[PDB]
Amino acid sequence: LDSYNYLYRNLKPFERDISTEIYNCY
Amino acid sequence: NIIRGWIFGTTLDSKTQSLLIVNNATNVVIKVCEFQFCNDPFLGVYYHK
Amino acid sequence: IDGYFKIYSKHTPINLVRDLPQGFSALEPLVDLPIGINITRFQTLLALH
Repeated sequence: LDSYNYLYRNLKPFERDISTEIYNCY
Repeated sequence: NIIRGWIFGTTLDSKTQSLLIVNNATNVVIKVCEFQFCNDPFLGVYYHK
Repeated sequence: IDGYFKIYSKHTPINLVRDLPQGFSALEPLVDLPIGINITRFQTLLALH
């Protein structure tokens, strides 16, 4: 059922990261 | 009935997810969205005769 | 705390004109919102005449 459409990249548990800025740009 | 609402966020911009808690008339709306806030955000009540 | 946004409150009629009256009361738990973001800055929404 699942086989581009799926992506993946410390954080506090149960947190979101919806920022796509460059961490020079990467 | 003046102080109505709150805003939360780490950078307070449209690049970081932000919180808006509006205690408006008859309701409370809590939203977590990528918001582009005003430089001086607020609400305004206007009387009618 | 850990992606849970906790809101506590209590309402009290008071007389004192400018400052907290001498006395003691505790705030109720109300709601504990599941907001999974970080907060370091905040703002107060106000009503304007």
